[PDB]
Amino acid sequence: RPSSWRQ
Amino acid sequence: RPSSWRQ
Amino acid sequence: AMGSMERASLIQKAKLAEQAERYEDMAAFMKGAVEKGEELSCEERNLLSVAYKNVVGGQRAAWRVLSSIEQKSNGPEVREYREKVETELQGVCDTVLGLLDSHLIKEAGDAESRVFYLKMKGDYYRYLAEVATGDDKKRIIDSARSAYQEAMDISKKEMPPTNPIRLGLALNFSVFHYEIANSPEEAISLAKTTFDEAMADLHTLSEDSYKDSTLIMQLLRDNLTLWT
Amino acid sequence: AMGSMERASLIQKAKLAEQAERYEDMAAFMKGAVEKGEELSCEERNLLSVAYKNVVGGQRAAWRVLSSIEQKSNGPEVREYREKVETELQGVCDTVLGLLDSHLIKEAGDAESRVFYLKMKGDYYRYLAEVATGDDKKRIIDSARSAYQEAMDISKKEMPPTNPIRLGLALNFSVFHYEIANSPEEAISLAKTTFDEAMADLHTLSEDSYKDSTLIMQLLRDNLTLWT
Ligand SMILES: *Cc1ccc(-n2ccnc2-c2ccccc2)cc1C
Ligand SMILES: *Cc1ccc(-n2ccnc2-c2ccccc2)cc1C
Ligand SMILES: [Ca+2]
Ligand SMILES: [Ca+2]
Ligand SMILES: [Cl-]
Ligand SMILES: [Cl-]
Repeated sequence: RPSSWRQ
Repeated sequence: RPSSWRQ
Repeated sequence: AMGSMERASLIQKAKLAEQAERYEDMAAFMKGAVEKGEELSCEERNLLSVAYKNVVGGQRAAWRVLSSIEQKSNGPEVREYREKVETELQGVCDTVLGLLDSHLIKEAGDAESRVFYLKMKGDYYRYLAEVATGDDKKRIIDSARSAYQEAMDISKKEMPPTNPIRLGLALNFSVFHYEIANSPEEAISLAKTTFDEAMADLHTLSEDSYKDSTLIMQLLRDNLTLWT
Repeated sequence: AMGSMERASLIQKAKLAEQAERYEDMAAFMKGAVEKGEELSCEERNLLSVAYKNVVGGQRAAWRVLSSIEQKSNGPEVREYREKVETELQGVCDTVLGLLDSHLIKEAGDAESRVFYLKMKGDYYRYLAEVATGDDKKRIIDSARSAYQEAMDISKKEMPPTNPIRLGLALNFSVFHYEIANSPEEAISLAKTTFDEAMADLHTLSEDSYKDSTLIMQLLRDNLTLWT
């Protein structure tokens, strides 16, 4: 559910 | 550009 | 590669792959199921079609991106990579057409199965035609036309005008006329006649069948709006 | 399989594959470029990362769908197919980790390259940890932690608090703490300290660098909002 790095 | 069959 | 898996397990895994959006897996599972040699049910035919339509749809989208880059450029790399994708697309189309020819179509006796498979045959020859340029492009186009035409003849004799397979076949044959055969008037006439005859048959349908049919009629209308 | 293609052509084709959203091709091209044995530029490192992140991202999404179906069920098919996808995911992670270990990391002397590769090493051990269950899961987790930690130590010594690689590393290490190491307080503290120290360094940046840094700071804030 959490955000890791993404463009 | 035109639509063929799709779900 | 699927020869050792049970038919029912291949079908079950095709459905799981669809839920996982793993369409290459889905196609390989359904290819294995076809190669068991038994006819396919209505649901199984839909799984086969969904799997390969998504695989080839990604290849077509990629080919169009690369072909567009290639045209703006005209080293060898863009052409080489477009050719790679094009060859992979042709291989998938050949695989599908081989399944239809060995031996789905010849064992398909009911209108719903036979029309479904002939529509598929027209579709995958159409995808081959989208990338064709050599001495066989005219024959590829005529192969698509011939498959679509046989499907149309059966559908008009055996199915009501609102039948979803009949509607989707007419939709795709109209796209063939417009995009492939350079016959936009034939495309428009087919889409219009198909829409109007289905409209006049909607009164016979249940609420659920009405929803199925009007959904595809909307795609016919979308194309007519684009084309006129 | 890419040994006969020029390094520059592999890089050019990686960029074309990205435009075509053909990320498996993109990864194979960038793998071939790495195997040429030369160090990678900043742009080339980004191509490598984008390619494998998209490939493994699709595998992770599929694995989560299948693992969820499997848990609701608990024949062998759902487990078997989850295992198939899991094995394919592990193979891609092993491939990336093998590229980092042979020999990207040992030749990476600059902070920007070394931190980038160590972040990747932490990420792909993290993806292995997401599916791990056997006797090696603790060692996999410690391998991720150790790579992230070395990257953090270098980034804090050598990079400003707004550096995008430093920010993305801290973001992903915080996700590691929350999701993998069951250390939500460590995750929250790291995200908060990272956000606050970057905020206090924004005044040093150009408009373009400001946009780069604040974009990743927003992901830190999104997680803090989810976690608190
Ligand atoms: C080519 C095509 C046209 C229509 C449909 N479709 C839409 C709604 N229901 C169906 C259907 C259902 C069972 C069997 C065949 C078609 C699907 C396709 C692939
Ligand atoms: C893991 C990661 C963090 C940040 C970035 N990123 C965002 C904006 N610019 C960059 C960047 C640019 C050049 C080199 C490294 C990072 C990208 C990634 C993959
Ligand atoms: Ca039969
Ligand atoms: Ca070096
Ligand atoms: Cl190529
Ligand atoms: Cl399997």
